[PDB]
Amino acid sequence: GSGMLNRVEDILHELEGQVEPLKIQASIAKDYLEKKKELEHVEIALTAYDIEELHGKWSTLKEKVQMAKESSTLLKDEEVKLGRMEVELDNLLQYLREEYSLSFEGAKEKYQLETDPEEARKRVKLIKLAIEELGTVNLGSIDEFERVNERYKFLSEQKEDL
Amino acid sequence: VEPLKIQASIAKDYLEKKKELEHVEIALTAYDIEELHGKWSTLKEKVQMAKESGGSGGSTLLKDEEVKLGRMEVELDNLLQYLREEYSLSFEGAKEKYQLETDPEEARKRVKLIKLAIEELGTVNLGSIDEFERVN
Repeated sequence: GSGMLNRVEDILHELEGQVEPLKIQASIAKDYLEKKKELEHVEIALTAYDIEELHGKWSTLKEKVQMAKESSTLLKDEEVKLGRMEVELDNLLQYLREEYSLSFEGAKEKYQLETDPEEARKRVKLIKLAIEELGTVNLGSIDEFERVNERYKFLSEQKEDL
Repeated sequence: VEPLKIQASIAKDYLEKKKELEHVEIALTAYDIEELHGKWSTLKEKVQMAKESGGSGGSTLLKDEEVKLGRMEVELDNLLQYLREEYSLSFEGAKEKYQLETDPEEARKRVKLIKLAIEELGTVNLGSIDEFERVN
C-alpha cells in the first residue's frame, strides 16, 4: 500500500486537548507583556524626568554652597543634603543603563512625561498591581501555543490526505 | 532522565543568552561613552565661543547649555562607575574586548529581546547540567 496505518485522528485528539489550555496561558502572558511594556515606558519617562530635575537642584545648591564659602552648622546641613542628592542621582543614571541600556539623551528623546510626575508614579503603582493580579505567568506558553496550534491546524485542514 | 535533558538544555541555553546579553550591553556602554564624550567636547567648545562672542552675560540659553554640559559629565562619570562596579572594566578594556556587531540602535532593540528570551526560560536549574552528566 501507499497509505498509512496510523490515523491522524489520534495525533489530532492528542493535540486538540493541548490547544485551549496553552491558549489561556498565552493570552495571560501576552496581557502581562503588554502591561510590562506600558510600565517600562512610564518608568523610563519618570527616570529621565527625575534625573534632569534632580541634577538641576543639585547643581544649583552646589553653586550656592560654593558661593557662600567664597564669601557653619547651617553650611554642613546643606552639604549633607548635597550628598544625598548625589547618591540618588548616581543611582538613577546607573539604573537607566542597567535596566534599559539607554543614555539619558536616548531616554528623554523617546520617552517624555505626558502628565505631572506624581500622576505618572500613581500610574506605575496601578500597573504593577494589575501585573501582580495576573498571578503566575508562563511566558513560554506563547511560543508553545504557536507550535501546537499551527501543527494542529496543519493536520486538521489536510486530514483528508493524512 | 529525559526531564533532566530538558532541564539541562534550558540551563545551557540560559548561559548562552546571558553571554549574548553581556556582550551587547558592554559593547553599547563603550560606544555610548565615546559618543557622549564627543558631544560633551563639542558642546564645551561651543559654550566657550559664546562667551567670546560677547554679550552672552545672563543668557538663559547659555545657562541651559552649561547645566547640560554638567549633566553630561555626571553621566559619563557614572557610566565609568558602572563598568568598574559591574564588570571590573576600564573604558578601554570594554571598548577593546566588546565591539558592536551592528549599528547601535539595532543593538538596543536586541538587548530587550535577549532579556525577554531569558525570562521566557523561566526558573533555571544550572545544577541539572551536573546531574545529567552524572547519569552518563
